[PDB]
Amino acid sequence: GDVEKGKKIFVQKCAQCHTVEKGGKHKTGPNLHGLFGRKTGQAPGFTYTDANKNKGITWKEETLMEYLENPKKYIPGTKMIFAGIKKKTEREDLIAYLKKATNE
Ligand code: HEC
Repeated sequence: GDVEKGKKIFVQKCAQCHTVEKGGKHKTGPNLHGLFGRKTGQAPGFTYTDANKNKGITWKEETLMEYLENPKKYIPGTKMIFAGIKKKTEREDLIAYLKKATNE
């Protein structure tokens, strides 16, 4: 995936509710810094749904690929109200951007 195409998708579709920077603020949704290799629902200082807390999978390329296609199907009862990214290549580009941006 292309990091530069990923940034653009992030700004257009995710930045409304999320920051990526170290120490960045919680908005509607949690700051995503350090996401990769962490379990679901682990950002300090954010109140998650029990569904997001208990899903019990590790965020990596494979799990983000499935989640971003249909967030409500993957985590039923999530309060992330977002339709998903249907195109595999848009998901790949976004995940490449997140993998860089969420550890600086
Ligand atoms: C608001 C309208 C949001 C948009 C647009 C996006 N997200 Fe979100 N996201 C939001 C909330 C309220 C939550 C918490 C959900 C809960 O049930 O508690 C989330 C959660 C995530 C997560 C999980 C984080 C974790 O620590 O487990 C991820 C990985 C995530 N969101 C990513 C994401 C991306 C990449 C977005 C654009 C494609 C996106 N979100 C949009 C709120 C909102």
